[PDB]
Amino acid sequence: PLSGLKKLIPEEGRELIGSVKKIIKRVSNEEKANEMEKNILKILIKVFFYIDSKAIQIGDLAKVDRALRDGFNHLDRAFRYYGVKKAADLVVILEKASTALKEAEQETVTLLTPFFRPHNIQLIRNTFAFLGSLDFFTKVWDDLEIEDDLFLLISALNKYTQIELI
Ligand SMILES: CCCCCCCCCCCCCCCC(=O)OC[C@H](COP(=O)(O)OCCN)OC(=O)CCCCCCCCCCCCCCC
Ligand code: NA
Repeated sequence: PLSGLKKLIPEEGRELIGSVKKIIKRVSNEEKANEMEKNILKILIKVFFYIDSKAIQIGDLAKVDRALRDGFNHLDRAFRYYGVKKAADLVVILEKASTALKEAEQETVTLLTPFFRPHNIQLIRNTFAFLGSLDFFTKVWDDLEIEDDLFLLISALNKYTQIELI
């Protein structure tokens, strides 16, 4: 099943992936949501094992971690204006988040390429490309019945920015 997949993930990872999956299921579709959750789960498990086997150091994720935190912060600044403006009016903050997430993608690919086979690399590009697209943020912020689900996601991203990775 899938219960053994999520157990090797910290609780903050389960919360974040759960809220993300809810969001994808709202704006996109169910198969896209389960696909993205399988992707993030596989990536995170393989990374955690690559660090536990000392194949890579914890500092090797410094740039990925920084870019992820910056994208999450930009998504918080944009979440401040949810329900008061449209996604086209908030294009600045959201494209800042998208650029940060693209940096996170490129550094993740840079780090994991000597280990993954090319299919898992393309899986990285697909996951980051979908979850970090400005069209994705545009669809989320324009949707009306998400404030409840988006609040859980932003709250999950906030407490990741509190766990300093060092
Ligand atoms: C768009 C983004 C897609 C990303 C998909 C690929 C997965 C990321 C791969 C790189 C790993 C990151 C660094 C790992 C360090 C680490 O994991 O440490 C941090 C904690 C601690 O864990 P610990 O104390 O047990 O171990 C520590 C021993 N070293 O773990 C986690 O909370 C993992 C959380 C993963 C982040 C979620 C990724 C998905 C984000 C989706 C939301 C963004 C879009 C929002 C749309 C509106
Ligand atoms: Na909602």
